[PDB]
Amino acid sequence: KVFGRCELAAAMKRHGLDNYRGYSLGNWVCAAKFESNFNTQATNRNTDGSTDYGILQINSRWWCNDGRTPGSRNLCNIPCSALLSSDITASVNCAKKIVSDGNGMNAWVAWRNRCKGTDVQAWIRGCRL
Ligand SMILES: [Ca+2]
Repeated sequence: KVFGRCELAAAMKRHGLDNYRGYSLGNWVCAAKFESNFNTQATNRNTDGSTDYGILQINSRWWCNDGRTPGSRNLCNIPCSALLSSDITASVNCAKKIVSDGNGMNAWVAWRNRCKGTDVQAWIRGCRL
């Protein structure tokens, strides 16, 4: 499914993401656009053989079982496939757990490099939230 900016924003808000662990909605939309361009199916390798899945590019090295990732754990006790459905719910649940890992949203390379410390609310905006 490829979301537009606002569609995902409402979706993320509906799912409880504006200010989950103090991260406003704009943070969650920002990071998705740069992790996955809002493509719920987006997948990417990682140089270590792990794989990033879904709207927030959630990594099989730790967080989901894709059955083919060396030194990997399945901390969200979910198959990486579940992060790809047009339903963002699996992705949101794992990322709620990921952000409470104590690293916060720095879990997301793109959020840290391209969202952190910017006016993130410019991502929701003009959106019928
Ligand atoms: Ca934090």
